Amino acid sequence: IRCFITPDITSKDCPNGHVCYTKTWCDAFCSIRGKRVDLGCAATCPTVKTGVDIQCCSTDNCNPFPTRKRP
Amino acid sequence: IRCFITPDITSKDCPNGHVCYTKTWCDAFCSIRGKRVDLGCAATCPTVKTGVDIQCCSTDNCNPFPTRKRP
Amino acid sequence: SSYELTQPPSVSVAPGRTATITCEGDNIGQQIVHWYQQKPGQAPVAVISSDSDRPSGIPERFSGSNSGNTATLTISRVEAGDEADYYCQVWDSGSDHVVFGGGTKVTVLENLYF
Amino acid sequence: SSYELTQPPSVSVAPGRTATITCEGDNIGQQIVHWYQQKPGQAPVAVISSDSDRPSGIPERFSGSNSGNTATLTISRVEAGDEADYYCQVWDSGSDHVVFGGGTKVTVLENLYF
Amino acid sequence: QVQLVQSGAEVKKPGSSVKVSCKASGGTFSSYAISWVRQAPGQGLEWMGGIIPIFGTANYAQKFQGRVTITADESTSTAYMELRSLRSDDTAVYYCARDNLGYCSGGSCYSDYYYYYMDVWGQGTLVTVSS
Amino acid sequence: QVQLVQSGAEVKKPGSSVKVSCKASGGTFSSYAISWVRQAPGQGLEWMGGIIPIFGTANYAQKFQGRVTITADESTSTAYMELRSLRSDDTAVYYCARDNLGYCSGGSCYSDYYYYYMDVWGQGTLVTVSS
Ligand SMILES: [Cl-]
Ligand SMILES: [Cl-]
Ligand SMILES: [Cl-]
Ligand code: NA
Ligand code: NA
Repeated sequence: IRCFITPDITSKDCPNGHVCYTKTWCDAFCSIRGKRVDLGCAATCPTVKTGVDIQCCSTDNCNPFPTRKRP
Repeated sequence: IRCFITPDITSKDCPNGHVCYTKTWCDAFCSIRGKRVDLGCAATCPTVKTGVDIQCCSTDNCNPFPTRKRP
Repeated sequence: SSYELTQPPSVSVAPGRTATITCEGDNIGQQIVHWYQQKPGQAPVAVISSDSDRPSGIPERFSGSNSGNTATLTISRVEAGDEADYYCQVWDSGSDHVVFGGGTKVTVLENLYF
Repeated sequence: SSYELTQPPSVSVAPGRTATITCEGDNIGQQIVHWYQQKPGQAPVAVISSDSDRPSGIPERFSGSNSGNTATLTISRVEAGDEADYYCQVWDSGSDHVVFGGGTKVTVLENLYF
Repeated sequence: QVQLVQSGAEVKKPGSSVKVSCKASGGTFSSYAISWVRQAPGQGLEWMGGIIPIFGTANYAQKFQGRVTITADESTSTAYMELRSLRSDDTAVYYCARDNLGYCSGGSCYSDYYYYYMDVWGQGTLVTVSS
Repeated sequence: QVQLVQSGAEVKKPGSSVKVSCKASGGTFSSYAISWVRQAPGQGLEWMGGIIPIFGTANYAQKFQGRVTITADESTSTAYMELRSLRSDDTAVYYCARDNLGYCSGGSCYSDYYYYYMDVWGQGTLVTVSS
């Protein structure tokens, strides 16, 4: 599967992967810089701890980097 | 000292205190709702954990509730 | 001047199959999308919050996603009782407006096609 | 069009007393204010970040506050070498601009007044 | 669970005004925002506006700004929507609805506003406009 | 520690243009933003603009928008400021300066831009405009 990967924010081929993922959470600068975003590929949807959100998807490049919309 | 206090965001007298404080940190909704803000009074400036910011001041009502400026 | 959400007015789904309801907007993946179920003559009920979370009580066969220009409500193993209108919803912070999609009416057929 | 920061051009301080430098703006308490020191013919140096934090190496006698319509740089027990220009700075997300105040020259007097 | 109870149906002449009440029962009235959402007959949902009582701040849809006022009475845990210069296509069922994400909790409050999903809905109020 | 090394002084005619370079010696050039800040003789600091290479997005002060271009060459860790239609009050020392708050770290990146304080400064480049 092809997925976007942080920190390069480029699409990489993950020949043995099955899902792309988008992990997001707030650090101390979340108000001014938005959520931290971790993009990657995995064989299965990774687990995350409380306060962290994850979305997994199963098509090439389905995890584009989500920028915050600027009012 | 008179200080603003959360969660009512009203001023009250703290006859034993000498500083007002503004304590701010990010929870998981920091990007959309801003930092959480705790206003109170104390006899001395409190200590806070990593990730938490605190500002203390020593004149009446010197800790007004800081809202986020909306572009 | 305000952000717009486009939903198909109607979806037909065979019983037991999967219903896919889309909600499109320019880079809606940057928005947080919520979904409400509303049956005739009743008040709306939230069935998905924050793109993909299920409020307590909502059946697991409801799921949501949001990426790029499309958010999706998926109802798996659909039942007659899931017949209803479904609305997507965002808060558009640039215009300080809550925006609703036009709603999608899900009709559940009596019979499989084949 | 863009957010304005107002600094007094000059401040006089007796040696070992407290220098206070203000930076005023419409509800500047909503902004994150940074402070730079600059000596003649040299590049600027950050001395306060984020209202009140000191970058590593900066002496403790530099402190900052920010509330309401005024942010303040305080230099306690000031020393001759603290004579310099001081600039406040914010990022104005409404106009996508870094804004500098006009700078304040702190002059450390040779003699106490009385 | 908290409940929202609205006033009864109203028949109004074109050009007049209507005021609908929304009484909340329990969980911290000040810290939860309340929105008004209407539904014309057979049509979709449309946000009128809302109010965050702790900040005294109301937000309206541009289509109604200048015609509508939303208020909250903290001493009676009651929200109101008044809609002026009524016309035929203001005929609708009007709901009040609570913002799920409270603005204060555990001694602290959020510092910006953002309307989250709407968890508790009133029963609705039918307003028809006719001569 | 990271260092920013700028190109040398320039003398330019009115109406011409200048291009100043800023070479960042140190690992992570992509993840940190770079600003250009000038100082006219005897005057204060003025931001020209900045660039965030990992997003390929530049931002300019309105006084210079349309007259200035800021770029970053990632293979050479070099940032550039091009300022056109030069006039006499463009005579100044021009600094490049790094935004202290990196955009990526530990496998994740921030999702919005916001210029923080500037921690590393280049030595400055004197640009003089005259005939
Ligand atoms: Cl985790
Ligand atoms: Cl923004
Ligand atoms: Cl910003
Ligand atoms: Na599903
Ligand atoms: Na001090």
